[PDB]
Amino acid sequence: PHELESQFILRLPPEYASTVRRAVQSGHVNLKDRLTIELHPDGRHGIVRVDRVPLASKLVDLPCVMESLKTIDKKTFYKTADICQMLVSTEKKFIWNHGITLPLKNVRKRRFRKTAKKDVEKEVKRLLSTDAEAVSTRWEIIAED
Amino acid sequence: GFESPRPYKLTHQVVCINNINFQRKSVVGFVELTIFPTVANLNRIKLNSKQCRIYRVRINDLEAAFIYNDPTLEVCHSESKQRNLNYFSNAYAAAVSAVDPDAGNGELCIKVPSELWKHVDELKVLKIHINFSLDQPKGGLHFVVPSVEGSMAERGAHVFSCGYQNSTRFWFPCVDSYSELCTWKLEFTVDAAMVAVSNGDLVETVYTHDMRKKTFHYMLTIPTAASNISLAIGPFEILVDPYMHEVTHFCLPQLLPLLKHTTSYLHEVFEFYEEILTCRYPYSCFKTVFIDEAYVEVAAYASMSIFSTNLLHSAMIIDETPLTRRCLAQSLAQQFFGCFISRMSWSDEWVLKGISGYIYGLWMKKTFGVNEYRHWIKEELDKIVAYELKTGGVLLHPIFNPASHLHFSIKHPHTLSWEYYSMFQCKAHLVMRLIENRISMEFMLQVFNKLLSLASTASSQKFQSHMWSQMLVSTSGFLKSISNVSGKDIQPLIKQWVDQSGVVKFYGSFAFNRKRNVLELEIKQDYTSPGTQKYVGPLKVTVQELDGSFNHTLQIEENSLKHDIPCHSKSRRNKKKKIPLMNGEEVDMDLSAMDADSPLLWIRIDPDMSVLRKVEFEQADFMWQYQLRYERDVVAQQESILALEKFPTPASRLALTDILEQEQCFYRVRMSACFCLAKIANSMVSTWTGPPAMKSLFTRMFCCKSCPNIVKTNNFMSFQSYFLQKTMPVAMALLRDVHNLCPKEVLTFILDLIKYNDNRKNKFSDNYYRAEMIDALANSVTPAVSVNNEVRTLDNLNPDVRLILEEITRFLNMEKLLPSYRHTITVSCLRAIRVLQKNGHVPSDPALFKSYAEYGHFVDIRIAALEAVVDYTKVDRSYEELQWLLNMIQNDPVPYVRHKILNMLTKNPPFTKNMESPLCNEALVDQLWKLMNSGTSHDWRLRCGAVDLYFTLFGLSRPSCLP
Amino acid sequence: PWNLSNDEYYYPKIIQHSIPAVELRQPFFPTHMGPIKLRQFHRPPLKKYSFGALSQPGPHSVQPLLKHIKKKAKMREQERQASGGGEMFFMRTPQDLTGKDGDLILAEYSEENGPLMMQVGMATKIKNYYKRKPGKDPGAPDCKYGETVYCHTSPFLGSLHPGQLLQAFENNLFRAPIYLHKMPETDFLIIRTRQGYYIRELVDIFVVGQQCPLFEVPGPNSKRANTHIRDFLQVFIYRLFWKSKDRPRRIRMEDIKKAFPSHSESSIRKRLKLCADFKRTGMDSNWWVLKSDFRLPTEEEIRAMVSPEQCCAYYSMIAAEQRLKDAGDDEVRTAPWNTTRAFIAAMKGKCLLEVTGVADPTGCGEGFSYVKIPNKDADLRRLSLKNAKQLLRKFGVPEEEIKKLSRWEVIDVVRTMSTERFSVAEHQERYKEECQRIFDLQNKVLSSTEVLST
Repeated sequence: PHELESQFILRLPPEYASTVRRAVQSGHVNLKDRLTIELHPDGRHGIVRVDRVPLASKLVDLPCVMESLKTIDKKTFYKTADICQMLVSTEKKFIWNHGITLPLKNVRKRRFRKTAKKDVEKEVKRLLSTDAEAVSTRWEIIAED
Repeated sequence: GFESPRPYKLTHQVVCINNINFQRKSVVGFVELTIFPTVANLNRIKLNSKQCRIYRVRINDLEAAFIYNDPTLEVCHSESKQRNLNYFSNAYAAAVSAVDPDAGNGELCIKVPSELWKHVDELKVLKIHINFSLDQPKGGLHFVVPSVEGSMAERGAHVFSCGYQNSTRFWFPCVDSYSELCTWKLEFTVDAAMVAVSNGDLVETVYTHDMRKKTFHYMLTIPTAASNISLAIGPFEILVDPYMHEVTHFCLPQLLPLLKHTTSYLHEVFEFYEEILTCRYPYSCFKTVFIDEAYVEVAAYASMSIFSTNLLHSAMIIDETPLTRRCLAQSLAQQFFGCFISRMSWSDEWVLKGISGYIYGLWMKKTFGVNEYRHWIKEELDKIVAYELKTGGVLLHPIFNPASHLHFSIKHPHTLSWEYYSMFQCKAHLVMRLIENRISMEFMLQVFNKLLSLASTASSQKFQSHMWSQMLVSTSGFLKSISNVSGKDIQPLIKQWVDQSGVVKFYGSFAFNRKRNVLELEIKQDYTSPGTQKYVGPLKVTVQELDGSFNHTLQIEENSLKHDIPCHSKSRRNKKKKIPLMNGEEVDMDLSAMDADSPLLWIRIDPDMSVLRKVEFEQADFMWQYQLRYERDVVAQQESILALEKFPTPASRLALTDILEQEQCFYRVRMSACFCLAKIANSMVSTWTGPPAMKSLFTRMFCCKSCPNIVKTNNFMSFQSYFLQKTMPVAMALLRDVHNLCPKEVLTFILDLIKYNDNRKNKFSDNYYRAEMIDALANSVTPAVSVNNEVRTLDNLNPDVRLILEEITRFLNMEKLLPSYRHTITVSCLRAIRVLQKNGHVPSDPALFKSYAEYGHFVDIRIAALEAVVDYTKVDRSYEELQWLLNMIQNDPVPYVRHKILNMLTKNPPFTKNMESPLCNEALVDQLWKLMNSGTSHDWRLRCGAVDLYFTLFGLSRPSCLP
Repeated sequence: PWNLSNDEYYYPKIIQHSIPAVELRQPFFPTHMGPIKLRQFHRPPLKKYSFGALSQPGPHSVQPLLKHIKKKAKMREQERQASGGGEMFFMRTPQDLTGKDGDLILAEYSEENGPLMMQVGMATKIKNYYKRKPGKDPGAPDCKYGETVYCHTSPFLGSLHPGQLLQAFENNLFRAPIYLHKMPETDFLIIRTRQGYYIRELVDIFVVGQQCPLFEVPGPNSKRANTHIRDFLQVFIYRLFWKSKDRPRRIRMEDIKKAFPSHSESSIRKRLKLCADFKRTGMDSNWWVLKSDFRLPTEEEIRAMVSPEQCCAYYSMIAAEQRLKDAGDDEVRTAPWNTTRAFIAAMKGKCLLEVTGVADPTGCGEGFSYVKIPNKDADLRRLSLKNAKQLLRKFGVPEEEIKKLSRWEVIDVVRTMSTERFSVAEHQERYKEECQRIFDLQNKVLSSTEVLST
């Protein structure tokens, strides 16, 4: 079978980004030994090791949706993957408010319509489970107390 | 991948021609080939040669021994008593396959000398120097030598290479296949007052030491086949094209102004073919030669085209400008895709013929309009479905018999019937239009550009065919290039319309369900006829309802019969609103004839002609009248005209009369509505109210306002009312009175059109209009009432026919003093005299037509007179006229006339196989078997015509009228 | 000798997705999306692998693909020049749709949840609309990506200024104005697979404005919705029959129950009714075999059954269904079936849209809202104008109303005072000018390389 490739964006500190960029544009397999990216079983934490120097990483959710588009003639572009995550290196904390481009900054706060979001259904399912495992349930919409 | 059937590879060929003697009809020359053996122990080398006397052959300047035998000279033995045609077709196919250069074979077998075997095993070059002589060639290269005295340039004598396909073996020894590409060096030593035109570019022209002859040196660095090499030697008037400067036009003497006017359009054809494809013209020059007594009307070779002089017209000649224009266009299309990109086998010929015909149709679309394109495509599709339902079918791309339903073998081009060859090219370009329908036109032009670009990168290498075979296209390479540019493969469409050899027949009938508001179509196929096949794909249908025009796709599987499609509202009958058409416009329709319960105005099954089909739809007559009036498609207007002949109601007369009065209708629809109105008028006699049909309309459109019976003086500058004016009395003469005689109101009208004709004021000639007037006079002739077989004498001359006979006598005699264009009035008057002889008016005597058929009247006069003699010998069962025609087939100077006599005697045969006739002797069977076997051995087109004539007369089995 | 075809009376006046996309492969086009997968619609989280090289935690060496990118580009150029040099179709395999090769750009969206959105494997084009200047113009400012087209009639709601080039994504789903921005300096793109991490740089990132929908999202329980539901199931069943290796071709029911688990098995039974028979009997004991008279449809017929854009419209509908369901009439108006119907009806000229409203995806004055709006005394007769003029002067009515002398309004004003513009061109012109001003401001803000403070 075929499994859709999973592309994400890696953000590095600027000096380490310059060393990684120089090693990528060089093209040797020396870069393969130098740059590493550990992923922890939290799923939202990691180490990226540049030249064997550990950096602390967080995998965050991006507010917009990006799409990688490949081309052979620079006139027709074929969509290859959807990017929604970034492993910035240096829950609410794992959500990034800004977008990658310069015009998109504070997009989630300002350029996004506040569609109501409810996560919340899981808590309701847990409440239903505590209900079904009980015997007698008493409920009242309340006031200030 | 191309692997040669020959064990050698030919690199270069020198063709030198000396001593072209016009009095003795003789050439002398040599040929030097440069072959590289690909297999060791080559021993024999097999070359192609017909009619050339081979004097000596030297291989690497060592004397070699050759043996010549041609099995196609006498196909079957003289002492075999077989007389069936299947035996001759198998023996003729085996004989042509025994001289085939597409196998390893050939007619001249040269033995390599012994001391060169150590030169041939380790594969090194061999230079073969044959020198030959054509003593008096029959159909090799045509010598046209007139019998005026003077020098050969002063009398107008010329030579040209004639023939079709691989017929270059007829004038020098070669490897006469389309797959043996080599570079060429061509020298011709001609008279000092003559010019030698050939393929390549002329590098120099040196004089001889007496300065009485000069040698033309041509060089061809683009590797072409031997079959694309031509020659035209004559006293030609040279004209350089004032727009494109590598293009030279050669004509016969005294025809330079006609050449200037005729070949003035060709730069636009060049510009079109170089902008739809993106390759420039591949050869370094282009030469158009106009000659007399041509083989075909247009032949295309490498960097050269040979047309007949009968295409040359002046500025005041209309009705000939589009025909000559499209002959030039298809010669240029074959320059691109028959001569530069060549054929890999005899299969994959459909690819080249289809690309040539398809890009020529694109030229016709841009030049003459989309409506003329649709009319041309419909007439080609009708021609094909008529031929394939008549006899078997045309099989593009056979696999090697694959087609055993037809009396010849399709393995070689020189065994094909000529009608099969014509329908082959026709079906190839329609299947290419179908491939454009599946894969869009810009991808199609990208396919063609990809083929041309591979060929032009191939054309500049020097490697001897390591890369020169990229100039040869195949079917698999064409389909692979299509799959490369588009990502779709057309293998179901290729499997249906190429590999399978059939057309489809559709019988449709509808019913409108008022309750559920649906349209229940009923489409059934006739797949048990001999020419037909079963269609299982999708099918487009276009329904015009009151809410507009909607397209539907139907899936017509084998077990399918009823297709329910949905219908829209009828709220444009509640309010008067305009009904929107197939295009963006909308019109006011008179909805009084429409049914109250159905919204649908007309239905068209397969409107875009996306299959090779014949549709028989059963609409109601008001739907055909609405489709004639308000449709924006010319093929639907034509098919509604064709279907209105079965409904002679006065609403259909009003529909056709409104079509005839309507400018902004396409003119070829109105020209059809004339004949449809004539047929409808003949069918509703004893109901017709006023004057005869189209007469008041003719006086309203083309006559004076103050005088109705005097026609206006001729001004032919509109070109659509000219065609309608010259076609309306021809249809008006088919009117018939309750007594079955043409009325004296229409005959008098035609005679007044003839008398009051004044042409001193238009800038165009009158020959076609006057010729159509003679055709209208010939249409009015009804059969005479002979009593007791009374001899046709002055007393029983009809009072109607005496006026007609006086007019055609005046016209023919005035043509003898002031001749027209194409002797068009001679052809029309000979045709009218044959019409008067076919009825009992003029005595049935063929001596007039036999004097006009004598080698000397216009080739057009000659073929009209020979058509009259063929019709006479069919009706009067004349033995001596049939022997006259068969003798004229055997020894006539013009081979086109011989082919045309065989063609006309096949189309209008003196007897068929079912008839008992007095002309079914053993003597006639022996004459026609001798004409198939020997006698026609020099042309390859007379032999297939003799096979067609023997099939038409005696059938595929043993001639019955024999011991 | 001329045209002679009366053509002006008879005739008075594209997107190719990848072969995985037009064949509706399940990885790219999912058969079923649950609630937690509908909340994460087009925002797929970073999944942890169970088997593979990245499933074992620790330093995972990231890899350069530079040699891979230029090797694949050189190989594709060799393929194109071997096929005649024209334009070719390359995306024929799922492995063509990787991010490891080709020239990638990024495309960010301004709205949170758009009405339509492309699946993985689908194609789109970049069109540069350029309105020439009045009279002489130098030529379209040239742009790195897309093809240029000269638009007299603005595709979008506003109209282009003279000499203004606007790039846009154009496909079958929507058409939306895009704005090229340069990437941030420290941002690189990590493509993780099961085997390892790979890194590209990015240099071009577009910002996509408010989409103009060209396809109508169906509503829930609509006829078009249920048609797609059963057509998609039929296409999946046909492609499972094509994949079957036994002759005659046979499938299992719980493969379809794994793909479509929300479907009642009665619906699946009916889709198998026509074209298959449960061969309970010994012959293929208990097998859903294909009927011998049934001709399984060819690949192009199965492609003509369901289109990928219909699948994107269905996915938009069910994602919006989930978001509305989770959030307990204003929200219902912002549902994509309503907004797509409103915009397509406005483009035919059926109705107009209130451009300021609650369907506004920004939540401020920027951006449009696509919801449908309506397309469209006794002695005062003896006043005889002159005395009514003097009365209007006496009451203190301003001199403009006294001046017009058009009493149509004068006596109506003397009546109003004693009690105390054409929509045809007017409303349409006002809407167009407001839209143009909003569009220009939005374009400058959304094209500014100016840094924005956190």
